[PDB]
Amino acid sequence: RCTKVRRIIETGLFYAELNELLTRELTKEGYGGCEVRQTPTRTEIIIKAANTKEFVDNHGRRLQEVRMMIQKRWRLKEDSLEIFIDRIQRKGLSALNQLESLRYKLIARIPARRAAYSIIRFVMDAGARGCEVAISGKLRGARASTSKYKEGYMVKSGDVTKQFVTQAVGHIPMKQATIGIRVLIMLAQDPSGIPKESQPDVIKVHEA
Amino acid sequence: MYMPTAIRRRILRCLFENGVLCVSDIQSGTHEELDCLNIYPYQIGRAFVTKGFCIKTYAWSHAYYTLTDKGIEYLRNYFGLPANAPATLR
Amino acid sequence: METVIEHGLHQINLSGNVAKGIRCTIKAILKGKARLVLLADDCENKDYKNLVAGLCKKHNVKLQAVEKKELLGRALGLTHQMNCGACAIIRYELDEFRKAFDP
Amino acid sequence: VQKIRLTITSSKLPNLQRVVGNLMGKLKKGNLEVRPMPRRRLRITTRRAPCGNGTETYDHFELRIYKRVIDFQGTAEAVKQVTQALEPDVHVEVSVI
Amino acid sequence: FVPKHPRDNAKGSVERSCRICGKRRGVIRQYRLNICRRCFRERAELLGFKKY
RNA sequence: AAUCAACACGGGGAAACUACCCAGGACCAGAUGUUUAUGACUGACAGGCUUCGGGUCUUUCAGGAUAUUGUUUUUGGUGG
Repeated sequence: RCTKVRRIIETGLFYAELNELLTRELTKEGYGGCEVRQTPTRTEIIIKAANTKEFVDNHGRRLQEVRMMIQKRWRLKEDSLEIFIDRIQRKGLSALNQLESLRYKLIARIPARRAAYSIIRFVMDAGARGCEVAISGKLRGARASTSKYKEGYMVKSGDVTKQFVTQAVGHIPMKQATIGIRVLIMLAQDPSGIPKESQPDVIKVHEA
Repeated sequence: MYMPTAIRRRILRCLFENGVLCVSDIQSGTHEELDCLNIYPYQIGRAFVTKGFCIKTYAWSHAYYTLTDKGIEYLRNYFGLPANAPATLR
Repeated sequence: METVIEHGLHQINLSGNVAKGIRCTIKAILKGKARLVLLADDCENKDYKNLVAGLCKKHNVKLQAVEKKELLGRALGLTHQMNCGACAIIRYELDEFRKAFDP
Repeated sequence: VQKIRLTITSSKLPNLQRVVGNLMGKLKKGNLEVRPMPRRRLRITTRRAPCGNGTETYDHFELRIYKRVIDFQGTAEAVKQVTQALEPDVHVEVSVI
Repeated sequence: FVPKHPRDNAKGSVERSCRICGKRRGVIRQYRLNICRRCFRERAELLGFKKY
């Protein structure tokens, strides 16, 4: 029994706590966001990740570690909570997933050239119009210094940034200093795929 | 830490029954499910981790203690229960 | 035989109901809760008993007493191996054993 | 028969307009007779710099609340079926009058 | 523990902290958010707030 | 924090808390690696000491292995 204001804000505040939680559990499984369906008595949540097998191994024990962690937190009733999972088609173009691949490497002491041009090639071959990778902080010297590695083309301004550009910021702690990882990935519009409409820059004239 | 004895059991039963206990990061905070100060489940939780009976994940000022393989074998030794013997059901 | 008295206590501690101290065992009898309140062969024959027998009558009931002191202690989870001194059972394959000591 | 109100609420307008189409669509099938409320801008105006340094610049964060009200005469049998859209960030309060 | 000074209507009550932050330097109480501003603005788009 | 780009800026309108600062007095969040069931450690009525007291102290009851002593170093820090 809430106001029309608070049912939006509670559901917003639910989602943001829930999403910061499933950063820290599902680092190995390869997290790629979620969606929450809210009902007065029923809650349905789609988790999305790359390694869908890694849940279902040990006859689905890994999901029931998560499902109790949600249930006990907000004190929801079982049956009234209804988690699924659904797989990521094209892991190449999701930003949170490809951040984790660049995180995986730079712990294990690959050069930053080779770590970026691993993923920046993997993004473009999978299917995307451009991508940028930044590795900010302290390699080699006492001063910190910024790498930026770019290909394709990458739109930075307007509304059209928000629709097209996926992006994901993070950080790696180390023995020496705190690096920052940062991967922007631009998409192509599909004809009603999974954006719909083209950019407001482009127009197309018909053939006679 | 000095715990009282009766509160100690019904935490480690709430740990054993569920598998995941949540507690507020903030100390001196009343606790739901089992009523007590939120120092009590929190400080025993990091004791288990050192021995290695559970995993600690922390998000938004909330501490989650997910109970691993060894602690399931330990708490059958503690409570005196037959195997199989929580929330790993399918 | 007294080897299988250890099988009784191993579960009772985890049953779990327990009294170890002479003081805890006294006020278990007085306040009207204990079923089966034990002693051993330790000092001083009647000193333990008078407190117990005098103590024992109010609570009511008696239990087989296991000698050596150490045996009672080993089953309780005491070593890392001190004398049991006294053993107290309260409230209540454990039910398979205790047909000796009876419902 | 207890003329029932829906009250449909959302953050986002495309996600709302699916649910209004369905809940207007289903009153075509059941044949129940079918009868916009003003939207709120929850403006929160934080100073965008963390420290006290720099020129005092302020980001404006409007959360928007679109709110529609369908209502109709309906007999409890027919209404159970209509209620059952399921969209992200949409709510539907049912209200008997 | 259990700090004995009352803190019913007080700045350092445990409700009043940034929930994420655990600190109270610059708190947004309106619409019952109870979130610190630096803490807010990192994760405002997740909550459904937007620039216009 | 010091030209613009410090000085109704740190959303910093501090009566307590906030609070870092100063004067007193408590607490252990001393995690994990020889003592003790014949009480390891723990809680308190009244009246003294005392800002106010189970901090201490004269009495003497309530609990029950959650330990103690030494060795390791966790964790905490609006410390640099």
